[PDB]
Amino acid sequence: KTILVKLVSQAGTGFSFNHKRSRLREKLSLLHYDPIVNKKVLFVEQKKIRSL
Amino acid sequence: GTSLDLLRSLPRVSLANLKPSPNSRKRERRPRDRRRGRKCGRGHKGERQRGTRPRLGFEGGQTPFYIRIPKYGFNEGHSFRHQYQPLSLRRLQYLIDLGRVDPTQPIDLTQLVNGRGVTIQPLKRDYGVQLVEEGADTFQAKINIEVQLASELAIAAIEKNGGVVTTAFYDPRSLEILCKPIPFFLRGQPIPKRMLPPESLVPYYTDAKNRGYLADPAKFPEARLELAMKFGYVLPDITKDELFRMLSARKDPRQIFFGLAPGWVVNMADKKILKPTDENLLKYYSS
Amino acid sequence: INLDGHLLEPDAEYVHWLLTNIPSNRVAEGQETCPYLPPFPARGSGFHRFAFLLFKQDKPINFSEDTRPSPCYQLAQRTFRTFDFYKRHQEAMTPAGLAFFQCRWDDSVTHTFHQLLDMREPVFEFVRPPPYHPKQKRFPHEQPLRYLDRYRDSHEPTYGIY
Amino acid sequence: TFQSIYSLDKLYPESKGADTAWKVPEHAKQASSYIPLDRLSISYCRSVNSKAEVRFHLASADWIEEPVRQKIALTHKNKINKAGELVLTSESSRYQFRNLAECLQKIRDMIAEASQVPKEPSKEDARLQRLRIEKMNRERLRQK
Amino acid sequence: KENEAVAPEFTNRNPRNLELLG
Amino acid sequence: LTYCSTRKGKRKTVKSVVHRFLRLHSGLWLRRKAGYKKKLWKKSTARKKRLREFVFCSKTQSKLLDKMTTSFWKRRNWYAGDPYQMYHDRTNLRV
RNA sequence: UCGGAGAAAAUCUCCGAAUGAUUAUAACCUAGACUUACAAGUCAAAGUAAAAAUAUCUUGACCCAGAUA
Ligand SMILES: [Mg+2]
Ligand SMILES: [Mg+2]
Ligand SMILES: [Mg+2]
Ligand SMILES: [Mg+2]
Repeated sequence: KTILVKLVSQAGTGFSFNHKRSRLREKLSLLHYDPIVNKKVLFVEQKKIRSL
Repeated sequence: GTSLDLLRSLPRVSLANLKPSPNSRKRERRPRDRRRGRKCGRGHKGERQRGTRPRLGFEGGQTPFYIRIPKYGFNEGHSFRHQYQPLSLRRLQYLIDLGRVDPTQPIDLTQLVNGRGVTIQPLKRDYGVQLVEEGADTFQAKINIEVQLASELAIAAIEKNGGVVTTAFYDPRSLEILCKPIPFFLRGQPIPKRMLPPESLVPYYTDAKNRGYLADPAKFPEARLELAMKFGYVLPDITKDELFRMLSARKDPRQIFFGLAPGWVVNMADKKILKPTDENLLKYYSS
Repeated sequence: INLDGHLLEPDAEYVHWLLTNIPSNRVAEGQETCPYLPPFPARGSGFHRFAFLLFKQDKPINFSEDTRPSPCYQLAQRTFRTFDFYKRHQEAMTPAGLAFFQCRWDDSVTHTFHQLLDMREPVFEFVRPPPYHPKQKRFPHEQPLRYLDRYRDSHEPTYGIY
Repeated sequence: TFQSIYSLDKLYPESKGADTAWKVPEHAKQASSYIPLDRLSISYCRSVNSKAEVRFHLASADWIEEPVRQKIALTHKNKINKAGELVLTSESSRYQFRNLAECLQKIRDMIAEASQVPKEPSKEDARLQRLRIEKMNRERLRQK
Repeated sequence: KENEAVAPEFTNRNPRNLELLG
Repeated sequence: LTYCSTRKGKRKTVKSVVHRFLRLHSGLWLRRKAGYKKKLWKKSTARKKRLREFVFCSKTQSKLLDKMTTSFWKRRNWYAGDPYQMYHDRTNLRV
């Protein structure tokens, strides 16, 4: 029904956090706080972790 | 005293008159009388009464407390971590005051241990002494000391008075010989060499700011001056000092004892020091 | 009057200057019982409120007990409390005017404390009570490692007998 | 004296002198803004932390250059005693060695910040806004 | 000097004191 | 627990305690929180913060762990640069 | 096993959850507390940092295996 994905920061850091999306909805992307950069940056989905 | 006068009057002390100090011994209770007999303190019949209650930590069949907690590396490598006994300038001053550490000659870990000032335990991973700043404000002695670790403020206290502090590394085998030299001379073996620090500790002992024994001597005067300015004291020129030779005395980085070279044998019974002559054995030790 | 001041005494109020027997609008004709002192609010003591009060003078009364030695730079003497003063002359004194300002500390205050008051200037700071901590326990069950820091006094290591 | 391949002489051939480490650096009391310890008077009051007080006369002191002295007096007037001496203290440790260290260090910072012009005003802190806003109201009312 | 006498604790009575301080 | 060993005749440490808890010389024990690495995606941010912390043990739990370990684990260890150097003693404790 | 409603808290009368979609993406740190055998579970001032405050509505330990950096 839904899946657990790994949004990865596009700021060049390796920071990533897991989110949920609907199998039907398009690939996700969000603005989120990167502690290493201390700024808001785009996080784009790269890999699936599990189907929840 | 008046107590001894009482003995004069009283009858002779003898094996028939002995008595222990009052309350020195408790009385043990056998399970014989009605009070302590019968069920004998164990309760009514059951597992705990027959003596077969489960092991310590068992909680009746739920995952015990000491098993449901995540395993975490608090104690990883504990047996391999290095331990440095702490010596405070209060203890150092107190030892000097009562004559237990002579300041005239250089102070090394042998002298500190020899004066019962510190207790070293190589078996429990002691690798030397670290100087502790505590007591610096009241420290007013001029001494030459070698300690495996030292602190910035601890160094300042020693140098401000005009003393010398250097940091030297002793390997696990060398330290045991250093701490108890005589229980070694009695074996009958030649004095071993002192091994160099491990790669991790090399930077610490090759740095002037830490007064490393392998550090560049030319770089010390700059380090001594910067410390003096920071702590608001005037660096004293120790070359003019009468006992400069004693203050500057330092053993070779491959030497354990001041006047004993590696490879010699100490015949304590005959008050002699056998020394080798072979070339390969002399090259081994002089390396 | 400064209302709030008198470093030593809490319930007091210095008189910066009191003109007496002021005849009519004109003020140069008043008897200068007290010369003019510049405002001297101590540093870090907040906003001191100063007020200018005028009494209706019925009959000429000599305020000899209120006259002050001019110049008066012995601040201690400036101690004063209106109620007692008004009570003395309440028969012939009835207030009719008000004007009050509040002032902070300033560099001129340092000049007043030194040049003429001739004393070291006091400095005050706003101090809060220490935070509340429940009584320390031998076993702080389920409490984080920060627990031990809350009850320590010195931030530096000690070594005791070592 | 026994020597080995790892003796300091062999490891560091250039500095083979016996007294190389135990000499005192030549000069160096002029460069790096050396503070003359003798001029300052240092008193230790045991407030537990041992408070340290470094007091010197700003204007009379000659080691500080005159242009700096004027800037320091204006910027740090609050620390100047009635006698004209600059009184700075610290009570942040149980060791007077450390306490004096910040006292001496604070002097060095003062000279530098007074020696180096602080062109940047930086952002306006809320306290500065409160001071500015209340100050502006004074002018409007003062316009009489 | 009697002038130098200062109470250890100040007692600023101005009701708007703390509010103005913020 | 082994109270008297066949070879040495001593008690034995339970190496499950040694791998889970840290003992401060004063007598306290530190532990982690069970589940702090599990299913973090469905845990609230506040919940995760609570899990990451190092926590103390109760009096009875400490009494049990003292029984399960030997004296060697209760000695005073002088590690250079220890990050628990200041937590091995109690200060201002009247109780 | 846990949650919602009645009896009204001891056994009885009923519904649901092993999520779901929405989304502003919701940080770090730290007083004092709730709950609780243990274990797990709640709320949160102050400070700092991002932005220009906000996540809204209705759950399984340890060990052991993995994945990427
Ligand atoms: Mg018996
Ligand atoms: Mg020991
Ligand atoms: Mg609990
Ligand atoms: Mg807040």
